[PDB]
Amino acid sequence: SDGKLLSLPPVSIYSKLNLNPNQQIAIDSNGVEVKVGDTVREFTGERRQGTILHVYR
Amino acid sequence: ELTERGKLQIEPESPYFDFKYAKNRPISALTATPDLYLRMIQAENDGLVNIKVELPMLSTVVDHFYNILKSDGTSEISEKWNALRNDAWKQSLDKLIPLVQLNVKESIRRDCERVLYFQVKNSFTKKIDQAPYQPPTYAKGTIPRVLTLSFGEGNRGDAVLGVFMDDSGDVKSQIKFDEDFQSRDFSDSLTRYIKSNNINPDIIGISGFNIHTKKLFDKVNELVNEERLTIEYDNSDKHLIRVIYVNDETARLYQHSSKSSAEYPNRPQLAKYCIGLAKYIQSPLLEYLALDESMYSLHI
Amino acid sequence: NGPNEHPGAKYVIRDNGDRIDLRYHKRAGDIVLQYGWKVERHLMDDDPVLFNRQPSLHKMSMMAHRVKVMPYSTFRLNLSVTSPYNADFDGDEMNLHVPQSEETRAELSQLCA
Amino acid sequence: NEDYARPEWMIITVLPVPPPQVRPSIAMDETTQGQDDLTHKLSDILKANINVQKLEMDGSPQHIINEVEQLLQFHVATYMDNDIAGQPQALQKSGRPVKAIRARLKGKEGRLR
Amino acid sequence: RRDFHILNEAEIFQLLTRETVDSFRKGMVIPVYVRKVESSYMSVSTQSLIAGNIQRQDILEPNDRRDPREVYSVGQTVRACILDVDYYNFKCQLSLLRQFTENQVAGLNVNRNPKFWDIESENRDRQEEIDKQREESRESRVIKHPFFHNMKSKEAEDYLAARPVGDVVIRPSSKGSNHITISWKVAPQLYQHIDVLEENKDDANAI
Amino acid sequence: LKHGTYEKLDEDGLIAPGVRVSGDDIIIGKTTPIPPDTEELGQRTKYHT
DNA sequence: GGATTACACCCAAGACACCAGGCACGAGACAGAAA
RNA sequence: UGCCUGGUGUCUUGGGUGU
DNA sequence: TTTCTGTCTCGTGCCTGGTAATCC
Ligand SMILES: [Mg+2]
Repeated sequence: SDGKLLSLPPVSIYSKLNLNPNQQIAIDSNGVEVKVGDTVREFTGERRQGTILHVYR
Repeated sequence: ELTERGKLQIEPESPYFDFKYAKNRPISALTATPDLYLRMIQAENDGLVNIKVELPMLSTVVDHFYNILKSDGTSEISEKWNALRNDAWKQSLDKLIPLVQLNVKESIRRDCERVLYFQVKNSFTKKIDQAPYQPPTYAKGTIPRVLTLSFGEGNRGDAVLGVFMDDSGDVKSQIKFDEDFQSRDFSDSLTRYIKSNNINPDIIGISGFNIHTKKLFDKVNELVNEERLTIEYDNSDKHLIRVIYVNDETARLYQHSSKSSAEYPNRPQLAKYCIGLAKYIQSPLLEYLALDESMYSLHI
Repeated sequence: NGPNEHPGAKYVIRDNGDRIDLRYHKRAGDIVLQYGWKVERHLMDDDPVLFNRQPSLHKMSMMAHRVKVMPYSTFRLNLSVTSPYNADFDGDEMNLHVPQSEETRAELSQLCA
Repeated sequence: NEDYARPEWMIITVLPVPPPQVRPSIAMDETTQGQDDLTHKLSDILKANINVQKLEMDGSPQHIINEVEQLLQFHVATYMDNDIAGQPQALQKSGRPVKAIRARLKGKEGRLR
Repeated sequence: RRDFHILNEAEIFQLLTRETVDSFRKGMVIPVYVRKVESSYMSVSTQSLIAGNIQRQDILEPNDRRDPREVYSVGQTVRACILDVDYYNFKCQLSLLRQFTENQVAGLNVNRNPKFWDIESENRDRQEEIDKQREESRESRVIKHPFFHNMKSKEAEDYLAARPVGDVVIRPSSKGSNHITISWKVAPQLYQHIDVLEENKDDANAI
Repeated sequence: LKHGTYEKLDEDGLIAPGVRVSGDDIIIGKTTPIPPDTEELGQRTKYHT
């Protein structure tokens, strides 16, 4: 989530974060709910866009 | 200083936002906060920011060295000589400044790295410094018989697994509770397992992956308080068997390690997790040793 | 209106290609349509459809008609077109094919009508 | 053609084994699934190949070698064409002839038509 | 070695919810999920299974007199601000008032002392990015009419110069797509531009 | 399971006469045994057999 | 000798690797034997 | 708060429907 | 007859191979 890259053995990883749709929820700047796979565009900065892969915090 | 990449990428949520516009930060105070300087260096290496070291009294040193070097003549020839000397001195300063800046930067980097190394060493030592749980009416260092109960998640369809290990460190019996943990049947079966089979565990450990485990912990504590399940003491206020939460980084890593699979080829993953919890309670140091390489991935 | 009320729709297809089934959606009223999406609406009046009877001996055995939705369970034809189809109403059956694109709809309405 | 159709390629020295998509298995009932005809024919061909390899290295009566190699030739030939006039067809355990690859492509129900 | 270490309330909370006490405390905004709507309160669930509740004073704005059920329904997640945290019982109270969910922007406690912080640079960058936000795009208008011509004011006047008195040309107006400038030749080398305001427009290019 | 409804079946898995049925409804309930998986790990008897 | 003989559609009903024989693991019963 | 499922043999044969 | 037990019979299990025109 920080933006860095790491290399670790498969054993060292804790576990997959299995999250239900009731847990993986995203809200945009305006407050409209955005779900998995939707396309959003960055409001500022590079103003890039893409499809959501996973939502965390 | 900030590059265009720094001008665009340093967001209010990014960890680099703490020094987006820092200025005139004292060097002597940096050693007390090594992580700030390390993060500044990391941001610099990303092509976002530029770290600059400057002296408020640089002009004072330049003027003093010029006064030492300059001639005292007043003729126009002496004026030309002094001008040539001063210009060469300024060029020498221009050449010299970057090397001194780099040397000072490397010195501060080494100091901060050593400070953070010592800090991490102390944190790890604090993490791994804990003797095994001492049951009452026993001397310190005695290995207690332990019982671990866990169900993992608590979704509809989550049975509670129980694993008991003696002081010898060898698994004695594993049991499944297939009824609901809130039913009277669950409590009765757990009481029968605790009492009838002469298991007599010295401490009971409870752990899980979410907040659902809290209800199990409360239910177990209520059961212990209700049935007066006092510890058996080898031959009189008999003491109750303690029920606590257990830290489970080593257990989580052990449930995925192939060492457990070789040790227990016909056991479920939750059984391996409970065994890891029990071994951690028996001896945290040996469990931390069992991590081998994965210990370096722990949040220290 | 949903997939059970005429006029209605069966699916909503997003730009990425995902299909939203309106039978199993609990929040059909909470769907907003964006430009470029596709709605698999029901067959409506004046939709060109290809109509066919076997054996197809000549090219007048496949002709494009305009849809008119009617009760009861039989296809209905003006009786003048029973000659090219070689059809009568003693039990014959005929095939209907629905175009699925603007290009194909234009071809049917401009060539096979 | 030197590049594309060289005459010695008309003799099979290595056989390509098609993926299971070409020879899918069917679940006859809720428990037992049925291997396809091509799968059984390939199993027979591979058994004959193993038999030839085993016989060659151990001991070589020419009569036995001729018999086994002729069996392998028969299996490979019937795997691709089971209507060779002048010799009996390969039969399944149920008595029906094997559906060779050539039979898949011809007729009204073949691939092309 | 020291005796066995017993986890406390903060450690148990961090172990169970995998959320630190710093990242989950007063004055934080989280996208909680509505689980039950009632007239006097709303029961919501956070991402980390932490059950929350809001008393009726905060689901709806103090000025509004609507009903909680009409505005918010089950499955409609909304932003909420943490007011209190029961770490032992994993219970929290939230507020939907915009004074928390919106005004809380600079939630970091970074010391902005001018001696060690360049406030002027951050402010200047802030108006730079705000002006960038103000920046937009515009395009030309296309209208189909026999007497409509996409010409400038001087271009329209020159086009009407070769024409006798009274001929009329129509061009887009500078006051917006909802306005139309009509240029007609009053006299030789004399032209009048008249602005026409459009109402009930079907489209920008439409009439 | 089939997408139809099983609520019209009796205790013995057979529908009773006099019951109105529609398309895709289940009129005969039959199950075949399957070797259980490793779900006995932590499933409270709620594992598909 | 080889190849091919109209188009489309509906429904129902009967068959689809079986087996036998030689090799292994575990168990148990009824008879041995000391006392 | 207890919470919802789309996945359907094959090969033969026989009797039929419309030309 | 009481008691410890042997050791080979035998239940349960399984591997794996035998076995109708016409026409060119
Ligand atoms: Mg007829």
